[PDB]
Parts: sequence; structure tokens; C-alpha cells
Amino acid sequence: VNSFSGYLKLTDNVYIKNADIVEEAKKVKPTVVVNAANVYLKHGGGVAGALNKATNNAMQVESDDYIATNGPLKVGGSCVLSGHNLAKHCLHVVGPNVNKGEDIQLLKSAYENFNQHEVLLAPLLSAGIFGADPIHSLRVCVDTVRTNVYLAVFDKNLYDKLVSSFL
Ligand SMILES: Nc1ncc(S(=O)(=O)N2CC(F)(F)C[C@H]2C(=O)O)cn1
Repeated sequence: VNSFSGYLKLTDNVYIKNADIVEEAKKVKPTVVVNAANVYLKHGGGVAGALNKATNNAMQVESDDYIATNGPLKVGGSCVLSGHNLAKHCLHVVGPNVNKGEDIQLLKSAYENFNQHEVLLAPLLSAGIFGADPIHSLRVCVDTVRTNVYLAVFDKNLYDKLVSSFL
């Protein structure tokens, strides 16, 4: 038993809710919140900008030190950093950005990072400003992640579509 509420169960291990991941994070304090990161951990907009703002820019300060030490992430890769006031940990995951021409097949590699964590609160990778089809992203999530994932979908219209079209 865990503290997530109002989720619709999609599969054995995937759940989904129309929610603002920032607000869901501040209420659940999950062990892991997933960020929709870029390779530079520049949290300017989308999910990342919103999560960083909720940390009063502490996420960005920590991220800049991470990059200065380690260099950029790979597309499809991830790193674990602090969750600040939102979660114990933040898993920063880089899905391919269609608006940068990156290969969509890397979306499966991105979701594989979730399997290193038993339970996660996460957005749909490569959705939103990353330019992928969220229905495709949901399909890859369901077919790749084996751990328990609680997906927060900000847009109510999209949430309903995702539900109504789910196979
Ligand atoms: N607060 C906040 N801001 C942005 C995002 S998103 O852009 O990553 N995301 C992914 C999506 F589902 F495909 C569309 C969008 C959403 O959930 O409506 C998430 N949460």
C-alpha cells in the first residue's frame, strides 16, 4: 500500500491521473519524482521548468554543479539528484526531443531508467514541449517499465484522450 490517490489503473504496474506533477509531488512526497530533463539539465520550461520553480531554483543550482563535474547526460540517460521539497530523490531522465531531431527509438531507453526504482511519480517522457506523441509515449511506458509508475498528466483533455484510446 502507498499514498497515491485517484489514479486510474492501466496495467498491473502503470497508473495515471490528471494532475499537476508539482502539486502531486508536494502532497505525496514520493520517494522518486521523475523530471523531463535535457542533457544539460537546464530546467527552463515544461515539466522541468515547473519543478525547478517549485524548488525556488535549488534544483537548477544542484544541476549546474552536477554538469560542471560530470558533463552532459546522454539522450536516453538519467541521473539521480535531490528531490528538494518535492520528493526524496529526483530522477532526471532525458527523452529524445523531436523538436531537436533526436531518434524516437531512444524513448524506450529513457523509460528503462525507471526500472531502477520500485515506485515513481513521473510525467510522460518526450511529451509536451519535447514534441513526441503522448499516446506513443504511454504505449512505450507500458511496454517498458516493470516497476510501479504513477503518471501525472497536466492537461485534462489529453488525459481523457490517453485513457479513451488506451489499448
Ligand atoms: N506541470 C507540468 N508541465 C508540463 C508537463 S509535460 O509537458 O511534461 N506533459 C507531458 C504530457 F502529458 F505529454 C503533456 C504535459 C501534461 O502533463 O499535461 C507536465 N506537468
